[PDB]
Order: sequence, then C-alpha cells, then structure tokens
Amino acid sequence: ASVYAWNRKRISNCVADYSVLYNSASFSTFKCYGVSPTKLNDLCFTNVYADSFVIRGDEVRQIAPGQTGKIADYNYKLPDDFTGCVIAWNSNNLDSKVGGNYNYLYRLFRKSNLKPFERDISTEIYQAGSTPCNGVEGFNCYFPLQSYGFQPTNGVGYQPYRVVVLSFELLHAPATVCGPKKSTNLVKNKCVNFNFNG
Amino acid sequence: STIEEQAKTFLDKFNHEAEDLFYQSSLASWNYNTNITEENVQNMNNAGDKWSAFLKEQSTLAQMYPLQEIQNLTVKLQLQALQQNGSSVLSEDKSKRLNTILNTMSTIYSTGKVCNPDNPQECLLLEPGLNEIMANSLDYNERLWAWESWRSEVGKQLRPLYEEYVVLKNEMARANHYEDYGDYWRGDYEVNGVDGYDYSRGQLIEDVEHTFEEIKPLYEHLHAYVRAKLMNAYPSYISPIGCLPAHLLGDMWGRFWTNLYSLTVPFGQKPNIDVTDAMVDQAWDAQRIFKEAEKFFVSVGLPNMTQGFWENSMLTDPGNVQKAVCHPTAWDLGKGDFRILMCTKVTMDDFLTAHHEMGHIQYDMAYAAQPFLLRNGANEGFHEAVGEIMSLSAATPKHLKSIGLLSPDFQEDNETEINFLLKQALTIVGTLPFTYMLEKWRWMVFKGEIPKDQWMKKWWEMKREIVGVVEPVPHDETYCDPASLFHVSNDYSFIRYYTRTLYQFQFQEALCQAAKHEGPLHKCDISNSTEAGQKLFNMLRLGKSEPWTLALENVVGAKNMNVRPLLNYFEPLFTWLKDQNKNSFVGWSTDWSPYA
Ligand SMILES: *[C@@H]1O[C@H](CO)[C@@H](O)[C@H](O)[C@H]1NC(C)=O
Ligand SMILES: *[C@@H]1O[C@H](CO)[C@@H](O)[C@H](O)[C@H]1NC(C)=O
Ligand SMILES: *[C@@H]1O[C@H](CO)[C@@H](O)[C@H](O)[C@H]1NC(C)=O
Ligand SMILES: *[C@@H]1O[C@H](CO)[C@@H](O)[C@H](O)[C@H]1NC(C)=O
Ligand SMILES: *[C@@H]1O[C@H](CO)[C@@H](O)[C@H](O)[C@H]1NC(C)=O
Ligand SMILES: *[C@@H]1O[C@H](CO)[C@@H](O)[C@H](O)[C@H]1NC(C)=O
Repeated sequence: ASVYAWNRKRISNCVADYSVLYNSASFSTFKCYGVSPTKLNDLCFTNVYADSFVIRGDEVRQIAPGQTGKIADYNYKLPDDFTGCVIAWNSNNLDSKVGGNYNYLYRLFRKSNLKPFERDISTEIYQAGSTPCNGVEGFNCYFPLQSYGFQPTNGVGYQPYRVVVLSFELLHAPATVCGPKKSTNLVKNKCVNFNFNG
Repeated sequence: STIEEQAKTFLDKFNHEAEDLFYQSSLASWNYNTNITEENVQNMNNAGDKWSAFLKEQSTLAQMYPLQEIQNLTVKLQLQALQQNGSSVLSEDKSKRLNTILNTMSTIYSTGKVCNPDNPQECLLLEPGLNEIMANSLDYNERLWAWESWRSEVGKQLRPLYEEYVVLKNEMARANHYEDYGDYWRGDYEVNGVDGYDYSRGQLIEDVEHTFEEIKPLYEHLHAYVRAKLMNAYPSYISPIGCLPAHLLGDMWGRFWTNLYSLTVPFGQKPNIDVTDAMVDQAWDAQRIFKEAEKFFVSVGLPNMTQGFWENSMLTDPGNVQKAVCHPTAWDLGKGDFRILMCTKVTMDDFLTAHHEMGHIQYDMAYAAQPFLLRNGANEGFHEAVGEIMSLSAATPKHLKSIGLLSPDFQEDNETEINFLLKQALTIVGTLPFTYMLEKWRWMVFKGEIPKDQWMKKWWEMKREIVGVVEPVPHDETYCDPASLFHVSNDYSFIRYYTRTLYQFQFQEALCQAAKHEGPLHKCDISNSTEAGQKLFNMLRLGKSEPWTLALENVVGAKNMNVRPLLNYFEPLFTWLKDQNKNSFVGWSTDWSPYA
C-alpha cells in the first residue's frame, strides 16, 4: 500500500515465529523499540498489528518514536511509548520500473500532524491561504497526494523500501499470539525434569 | 496562513515535482550524450520543453509571493532563484529570435569546417582537426593560415549574429532590472540581506582589477620568458620589445599555454614525472583509475561512490557502433543518481580529469540533503574549484609515489619542481589575463562603453595592453574574433575560470594548513588527512544555502577572494623567472614592432 493509505493487518490466534524474520539476511532494518528481538520468540501478546507501506530510502529513519518529517507528521505517526519492531527492506527489484513507477502516493500537506496509528485517506484540497480552494487546485491550494518516482537507477536514499511495522500490545483479554513452544526429544526411564503443556 | 508558510508549501510542491521532472530531463540528456541517435535528440528536446514550460509556470506562480515579507534566508534564496523571469520577460518574437540565434550559433560552432582555398576536396573540423595542428605544428605560415582562415569563416558568419545577440541580451537584462547582460552575469556573486557578508555586483569588477594588478608582475615575467623561448623557436618573427604573435600560443585562441611546454622547458635534460608508461606496464584500466581516485577520496574522509555510480557510468569509449560525446562531464541527474561520462584513456591528463570529475561528483553528493533549488555551488567558481583542488593534489609526485605509480627512487630536486611549476603556470597563470581581458571586453560591450563600429580596434588594444598578444594582420569590423570560442558563442559566463583559479589556491592553502604540511605549497598532498576532509565537507554540505563569502570564511577565514595563495604557490618559480629574465626585457610594447 501507499504510505498515506498504509495497510493494517491484525494478526491473532496463531504462533508467531520471530526468529525466522530476525535471522533473515533480506532485511536492511530490523530496529525494535521497547522490546528486544531475543525474547520476542518467548513472550505472548494479545494481538499483533502489521502495518505495511512503501517509502523512500531516506525516509526509513522517520519511522521511529519522536521523529519529525513529512512521513511522521502527515503520513504515518508512531507513538513515543511504542512497543514493537520496524522492519524495512530494499525493493528496487520489484517496485521500480524503467519508465518510472508512480503507483505509490504520499500525503504532502495537512493542517495538523497525525495522531499515532492514524490513517488519512482524504483527498480534499489543502488550503494554505486565506482564499477558498473551492475544490480546484489553483493558487495557494494544492492537492495533498503526490506520486513517488521510483526508477531502478536511483540512489539508495531514493530507492523504494517496503516497511512493515509490528505493534505489540497487551490487553486484559487472553493473549493468543504466542511465541514458538520449543520441544526436545522424549527420554524415558530416567529421573528428568518434565514440562508438559505448562 | 502567512505569506512565508504559503511560500514554504509552494517551494515544497515545486521541489517534489521539479526533482522528478529534472530527473526525467537529465536522464534524457544522458541517453542523448551516451547514445547520439535522432530519437534520443527528440526525447531530449521534448523533456527540455516540458522542463522549461514547468519552470515558466512555477516562476509565474512564484512571483505572486513578495520577497520582502520573508525573513528566512533559505526560503528567500529559493524564491529569488525561482522568481527570475529569464527570457520570459521578453516578447515572444524576440524570444524566438534569441533562441534561434543561440541554436544557429551552436550549429555553426559545432559543424564549422574550414580548409585551404584551392584545396577544397577535404576539410578539417575544429576538434580534433585544428586542435592537433595548433598544439603540435612548428610552422609559422601553416598556423597563420589555420588561424586566419578559421577566424575569417567563423567571424564573418557570426558577426551579424553577435550584433543581434548583444542587443537582444541587453534588452532582456534591462527588462529584468539589470544594467546590462554583464550585470546579469555578475548577479551570480551578488549577496543581499546578510549582515557583513553582503557582496555587490559592482564590487566584482573592482576585486578582479585589484587581484589582477598583483597578477601582473608574475605574468610579465612569464610572458618575457615565453617570448624569449618563442624567439628561440621562431628566430625572426618575435621582437624583443613587442607582443607575441597570436597564432603561436599553442592553442586555437590562447586559452591555455600548456602546449608550449616542449618549447619552453627549462631543463629538458632532466627527466619528466610522466607516469603514463608505468600504468601501461602494469595494465591499469580506467576502472582501476577511478578506484584509485575513490581510494584518494576515502583517504581524506569523504564518502565513497554509490553502487549506481559503478553500474550506470560510462568510463570507457563504447565503440564504433555507439556514438558518444568525448568531453568529460560529471552528471548529477537527481534523486541520488551520480554518473561520470568520460572517454578515459591511459594518460596522466585523463587520470587528473578523473580526479577532477570525481571531485565534481563528491560536491554534488554533499548537498544532496539540501532542497532541490539550492542544489548548486555557492557561486559558479566553487563547483569547478573543488575539482581543481583534486587536480592539484593528484598531480603531486608524493601522490604518485604513494599509489605506486612513480618510482620510489625518483630524485626530487629543485629543477623538476621548477619545470613542473612552469607547466602549471602555463596551464593556470596564462589563462588569467586572457580570461580577465575577455570578460572586461564583454562587460564593456554589454555596458555600451564600446560602440559596434569600434569593437575590434579596442579589443586588440586590450589584448596588447593586458594579454601582451599582437594581431598578425589587422582585422576590420567584418571579423568576429571573440565568438570563435565555445563559451562565448554558446552564452556562457567566463569569469568562473578566474574565480576558480583564485579559489583553487585559496582552498589549497586552507587544506594544506589543515593537513599540517610543513613544506612548499606545491609539494603538498591532502591524502590521509581526516581534518582536511572535514574542513572541506563543512563547505561542501552547505551547497547554495549559504553565501559564498560565508563559505569562504568557513574554509580560508576570509570574506573576499584573495590573490596571495597563487603568488605563494609559484614563489620559487617567480624567483627563478626573475633570475632568468636579467638579460631579457620584462614587459611588452603595444606598438606593431614584431609584425602587423
Ligand atoms: C544505443 O543506440 C542503439 C540504436 O539506437 C542501440 O541499438 C543500442 O542498444 C544503444 N546502446 C545502449 C547501451 O543502450
Ligand atoms: C528556514 O527554512 C528551513 C526549511 O524550510 C528550516 O529548516 C530552517 O530552520 C528555517 N530557518 C529559520 C531561521 O527559520
Ligand atoms: C518578471 O516579469 C513580470 C512582468 O513584467 C514582472 O511583473 C516581474 O516583476 C518580473 N520579475 C522580477 C523578479 O522582476
Ligand atoms: C563504501 O563504503 C561502505 C562503508 O565503508 C562500504 O560498506 C561499501 O561497500 C562501499 N562501497 C563500495 C561500492 O565498495
Ligand atoms: C638548485 O640548487 C642548486 C644548489 O643550491 C643550485 O646550484 C641550482 O642553481 C638550483 N637550481 C634551480 C633551478 O633553482
Ligand atoms: C594513506 O593511507 C593509505 C591506506 O593505508 C596508505 O596506503 C598510504 O600509504 C597513506 N599515505 C601515506 C603518504 O602514507
């Protein structure tokens, strides 16, 4: 999805294996805020929010708590007290075409900054001036959604990066997104410490 | 809400749209330059027309925001850059006439072919047909024939065109609230609104004269030495008291004197520092040349080249089937795309040019964080100067020994330093009076100090007075002798080379003082010094966001262009030239004593 209309998938009622993601060599950014990757595979959470979008290379830094920029203020805002991980990887192979891939949009102007975990899909003309826009893009009135130019010959700070942000929250409901239950081979006829289903 | 926020949002919209449109235009220009084919020419023309129409529409939108209600310096700089009319203030008929005149001058210069009357079956173009003759011949009348025939054909074609050009450009400039087109060119160095660091358009000419008055003794001694050597080369043509004949300077126009190094060498018996054979023996590819240049730039602490640079640049001549422009050019295409288009040979000149163009690439990469319309040099001099400092540092024997290209048992005595400094003076010092005289003549033409019927009588008078070069035979007003050069026929500013030459040695002294070099300035190498790279990158990261005076304060600690680093660079050579000019006469006479 575009960063203005970022996809949110709620992940529930399954086992989340985080070691598969962490040990992959295909990801450029795996920055976790509020939790460490080593204990993710053990802990259990009520729900997982997976937000997916595409941004530029230079805009990956703005996907963090406390940051300022076009993406943070007008497209995707993260809370300061955020627990989760930001995973980003280069997608110049898929999201760039020789003619130029203009299928990715971003919101350029909004009157106020976004709240955390807010999606703005409004396509109303931004009013920067005293004059009424009247729905037409003229003078002091600009269309807020602008297309990204993705070419395969661009620099790494302008190449498209696919970003998936995982948000971990604990609510009073029973936590069902748990980490892998690791098992070992069964040994019989010896005095051992057994752990069977807790 | 406020006017400043309106301008900031408009500038954001302009930056985001303009960067993609400029990338498309630049990619089309690249595809034309690496592949000269008619569809690439059509794509370039379409992209350029779209880019120019977009700039017209954005300037039209930009003018509705008045300048004096904005206090932020960067926003005011971008609005000042955008709100320039350009040719749009001129009428559509005169704008079309000016564009037609520029295009036909480009075709006349590019496709100008001149050969001897009564032998017309084949003819030679300027590059490389006439360049090789001017740079390598030792015959007086052959060079005289080539010079007079090319200025006859080119000047007699271009003189009415230039007479229309000066009037149209003056009309456009006075329609843009400038005094003349010379004031329009001098407005690149104009700084307004900064406390203390303001620079005026009228201060530029005074500073150029003030620096040239200190240039003049060194150039007089160099001219006397070159006159004595050319008297040895050509026995009877050159007078001891007069100026040099125009067609004997080693180039077509007198732009550089570097092709007279064979004739004017001090110590021919001593060896040269030529490293060409050493690269040929070790089979150094152009890829190895650029990797050694990258090693030089990582040694000083600057960032290394991108992956897209190595993937997308053309560092070798493609072949017979594919046509490309042979001139070395570094391209900042936009959106982090940096390329070098050079037909690199295994020579010292191509190696120094590779360092120069990778310096251009480093300069372009440094201000990538800046907004789009501020992605330039602080003036036109800095952009070339940061490449010329790399050309200075890479040419040193210490750099060649460090990278293994020179023998470690090469004896560095004073004679090799004298002849190397003389070669660098013939390249660098010799272009300064020609540049100053040409720009002062063009300024007086645009200002109206010189009437159209008196252009050449004054011009040769200027050339005898400043350059010390006499015409072979007198020229009337049917000739157009200045416009045979590339930059003047194609509407380019020429004071950038003068400012580049002075900024080159100012930056060289600043980085060598940063690197704590304890010897002569020409023996200095800026490799292995992180602090020199940091001092460079402090100015490099600014781009066009800050004034060039403040950038010069950031590098050298001075608020103005200075001439003393150049004189300090050539001071051993200056003493040697003063010793060698005891018998001969320093200075020239403006009379017709050699030949007319
Ligand atoms: C240059 O152009 C020719 C003909 O237009 C084409 O066949 C060739 O592939 C081009 N070269 C490159 C490197 O694309
Ligand atoms: C000027 O504007 C730029 C970007 O619009 C901003 O980063 C900078 O802080 C501003 N400077 C001042 C003095 O307001
Ligand atoms: C550009 O031309 C228009 C038309 O006359 C004029 O109103 C405007 O002031 C010009 N721009 C500048 C910066 O002078
Ligand atoms: C440039 O330097 C970085 C860090 O030193 C390195 O990771 C990268 O591979 C270098 N680029 C190239 C093309 O070697
Ligand atoms: C080089 O130094 C020697 C010894 O000091 C001296 O005799 C000679 O003239 C010098 N040559 C030059 C060109 O300075
Ligand atoms: C600069 O650093 C490189 C990297 O090791 C080294 O090879 C070179 O010799 C150094 N320069 C000097 C003058 O020692």
